[PDB]
Amino acid sequence: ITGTSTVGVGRGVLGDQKNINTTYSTYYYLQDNTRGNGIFTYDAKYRTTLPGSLWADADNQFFASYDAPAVDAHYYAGVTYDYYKNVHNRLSYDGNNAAIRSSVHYSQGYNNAFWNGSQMVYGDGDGQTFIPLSGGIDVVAHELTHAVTDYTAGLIYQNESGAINEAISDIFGTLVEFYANKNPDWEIGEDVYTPGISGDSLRSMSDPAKYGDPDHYSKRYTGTQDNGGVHINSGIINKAAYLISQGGTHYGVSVVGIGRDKLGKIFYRALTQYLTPTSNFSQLRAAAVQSATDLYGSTSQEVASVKQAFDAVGVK
Amino acid sequence: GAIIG
Ligand SMILES: [Ca+2]
Ligand SMILES: [Ca+2]
Ligand SMILES: [Ca+2]
Repeated sequence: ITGTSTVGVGRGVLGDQKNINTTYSTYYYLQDNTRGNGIFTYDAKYRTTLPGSLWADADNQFFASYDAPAVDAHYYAGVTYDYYKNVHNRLSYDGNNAAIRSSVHYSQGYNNAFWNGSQMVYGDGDGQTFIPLSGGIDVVAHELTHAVTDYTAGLIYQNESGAINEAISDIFGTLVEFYANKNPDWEIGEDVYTPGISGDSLRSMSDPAKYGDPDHYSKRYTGTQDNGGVHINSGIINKAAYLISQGGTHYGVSVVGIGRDKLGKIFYRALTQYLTPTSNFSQLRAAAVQSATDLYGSTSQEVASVKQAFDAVGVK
Repeated sequence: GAIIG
């Protein structure tokens, strides 16, 4: 909408107060004009029609329980925009400052969140498996990263290419979580998953097997569920990324860690310069080796560590 | 369906 840029204040899903960029024209809207062509947050009103209504508020204060998922969807989309711009010189998900749209209160008791090819969509959860999913910065950044993938490698969402697609989203979701630097970890979704259970998460990148996911290519799933295991076999790539960054010994193979920043540079270059819609795990290894070679040199520790990490998870 | 299957 046309209006003047304003700054509201509210509370997110976890009860934390934050400022949000709004737009004033009769109402105060969740429309942040400070980033690209805008960040716009919508109310789906417990229905499944999308996007719903641009979020309107009478007083620029967002402290109601109903407001909390919208506050966090809007704010964390801003953090994710800032990460891609400041760290990777990428302007929004298309590289041309495309408007970022999100809808909250999708359906009733909906235990998921997703990028749909056009926008972000967040369920509220049923209060037992999930609380409103926009409360997790890694969740927001994971799903926005699918938009980056759509405009770059275009990894088809099935089998090995789909597991790479998922892992790329977990990797950058985690790197955005570290960028914001509030309780960062190598787990996925811990801030919104199972409010009654402490210390768990949806997936672990440091130890995928904690939640039944494979940490070695010899344990890959080859059935048809989950689009051929895209959220299962992602553990193999997530573990390799964790090893590249943090180092460790895994199935007797030692990896020299190179840190999160270099992990992000290597995988961002692989995603935007080398991966294709049909890339498999072996081709990801080659893309990561080439990306590290471009950035650090063929004789570098960075290249050696990429090879060690893929060796450790059984991907040649 | 995307954060989880
Ligand atoms: Ca965390
Ligand atoms: Ca996390
Ligand atoms: Ca929990």
